[PDB]
Amino acid sequence: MFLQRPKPYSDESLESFFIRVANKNGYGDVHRFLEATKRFLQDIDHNGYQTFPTDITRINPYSAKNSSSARTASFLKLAQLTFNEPPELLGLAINRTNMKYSPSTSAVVRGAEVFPRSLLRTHSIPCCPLCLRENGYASYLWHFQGYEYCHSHNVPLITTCSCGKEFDYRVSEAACTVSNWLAGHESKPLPNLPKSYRWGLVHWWMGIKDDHFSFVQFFSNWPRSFHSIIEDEVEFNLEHAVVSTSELRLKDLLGRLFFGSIRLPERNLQHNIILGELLCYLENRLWQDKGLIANLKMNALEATVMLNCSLDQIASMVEQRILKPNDVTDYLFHFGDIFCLWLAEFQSDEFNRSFYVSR
Amino acid sequence: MFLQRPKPYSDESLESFFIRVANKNGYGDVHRFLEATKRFLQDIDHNGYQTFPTDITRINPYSAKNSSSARTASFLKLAQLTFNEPPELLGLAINRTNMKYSPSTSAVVRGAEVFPRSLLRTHSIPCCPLCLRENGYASYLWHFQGYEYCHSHNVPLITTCSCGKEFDYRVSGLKGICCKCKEPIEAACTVSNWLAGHESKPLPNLPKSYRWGLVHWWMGIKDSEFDHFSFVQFFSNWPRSFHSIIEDEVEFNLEHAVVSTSELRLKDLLGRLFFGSIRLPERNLQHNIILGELLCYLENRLWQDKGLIANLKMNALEATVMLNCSLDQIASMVEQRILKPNDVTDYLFHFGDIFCLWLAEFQSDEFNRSFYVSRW
Repeated sequence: MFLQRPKPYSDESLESFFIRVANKNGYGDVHRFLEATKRFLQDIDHNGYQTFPTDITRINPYSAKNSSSARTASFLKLAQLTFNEPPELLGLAINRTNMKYSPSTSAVVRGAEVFPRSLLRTHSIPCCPLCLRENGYASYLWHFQGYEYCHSHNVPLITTCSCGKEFDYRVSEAACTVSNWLAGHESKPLPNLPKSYRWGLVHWWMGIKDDHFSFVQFFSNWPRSFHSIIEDEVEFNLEHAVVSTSELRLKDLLGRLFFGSIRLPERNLQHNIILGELLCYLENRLWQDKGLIANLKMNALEATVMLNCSLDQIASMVEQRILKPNDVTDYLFHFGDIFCLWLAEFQSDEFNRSFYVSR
Repeated sequence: MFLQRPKPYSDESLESFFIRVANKNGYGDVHRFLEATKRFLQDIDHNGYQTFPTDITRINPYSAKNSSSARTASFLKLAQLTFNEPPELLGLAINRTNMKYSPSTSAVVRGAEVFPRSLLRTHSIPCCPLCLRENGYASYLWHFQGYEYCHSHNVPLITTCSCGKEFDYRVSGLKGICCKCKEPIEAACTVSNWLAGHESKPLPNLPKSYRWGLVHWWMGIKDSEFDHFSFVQFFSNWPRSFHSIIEDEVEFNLEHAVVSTSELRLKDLLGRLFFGSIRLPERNLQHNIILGELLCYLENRLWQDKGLIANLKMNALEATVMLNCSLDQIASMVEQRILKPNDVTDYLFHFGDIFCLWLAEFQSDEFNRSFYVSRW
């Protein structure tokens, strides 16, 4: 009862929140208060105390297969009746979600922001002193945020940083722009897209390349780079057609570019201008030849990623004679007819047409 | 066919554009242009030559029962061939959507704005004739209910004549004068002047695609037309009188509950407050704060009165309605034990169990709960 004066500010990965309430009043590590919490959960009016963790790690609410729904309920009354002025506690929890990306990477929600994959480091991370402490470490690329040359791996003697071995993970120029971009600033050479799309497209550059100087060369010519990468890869795989010479089926014509940039992770056309510009170069040139873009072979399974269906509306659309039959697994229909009924009967307010060119 | 384009306007309706391009190309009436356009689509052999309408009120893509794909594809061919400079016509078109409104109302989309279906006028549309007399082009706000007064001249929309023959601009042309007789034709003013995007009065401001859902929410609760006087009065005492009506209605069906104080469904404890404010048009509760404060009441009032709110019984398909999932994904929650139970229709789950479930498994970047941490 009555944890005196919850102080803190934003930008924290919730692990030092228990450390900052540990350094008050005189207490060793966090095993006592962490037992006295789960003892208080074992106390009055509670049902899910058995799975609240024991160690330095695992306070994370995705570390168990099925105590995810028990950890947030544990975290519900862990702020209200144990703090004077109950602080911003909920929302700091790095949860899991139902979302994915196109390269089949697991999405993960912190409070509004999505990391590329729930794999990144989880162990043996660098750390810098004189804050309390950070939000952004235990990740791939978040190093300095203004003050540089701070890696701090502890080859010399014990207790360099003055905290008390709580978080303290230590064992015995283009990088400054991207570090300020992932921490959140103005970043004048970059088009100011939010952190769900910031980390959402770092893996999109990591997925197609299989590198901070190779990072910023794609962003120094940002109104030219995506238009140049789409025009030199469309001439690839044209002499390798499958039927006779043309009318190429699925997976062979832009099967990597189109199936790698859709819903990463949210379907907004205001910020994710990749989806609007790939729609531009593919459909500023609608009918070039007989069977070049529109007159191709498409399937209804890869059509519901744009149409937003669950294979239940197709039994009421093709029998109502909107999409003319020219069947679930065959490359039957065409790209030009499926996209146009999407524009005619499957629009939205933010996932719509009136956000790309012309501005 | 070579056509000269008129001056573009962002607030011009779709039907009036075919009328004002029939005026500058020498037509007596506008239906003669629709017959010549169908002949032009027949010559170029584009797929819309079977179902191109020669009638003015069915030129919209939602009027076609099965040829909306043939309608907008012909809109793409006319935008790039018969004009010297391509105009913006897809923003002028009115296209359907799969996103529904509460409880079962469909919706339609024009440009970057989603309109309701129950407010769509299936009858004759009124007119402000002095806008047709000075400017000559009509507005797109006349196609849907709620927009009663003009936001530019503060004058009411005149529906019919003094004799009985109503005028509509879709037939005779937009000079504004009838066919048969052919004669010259604060709260309501409040709800007029923050529809076209005007950000000046303390009535609440939304991206006005979401605002029509706020108009549609007012008609579903009151079960009448979109009232204007109490609409200003309800938002003048915002958000103080909102939570009182929430409190007086959860007191209502609990004082007059039929079964008991427990073993109840969430009907007759949240009957119309929960099922009538879900999808307007999306649950992004920073925008539609009618769900951001409803799900604020669902957070701060969980575990009082010996779990009176945490013993509301639910079935399986309410998770498909609320939490945006399917019935097959619920069976994955049972086999790998993330959801713990205690068939689709049978009532088996619990409320404090399901509220802490979607903060851990069913929270997207758009559908967050952190968006109102500074409101309560």
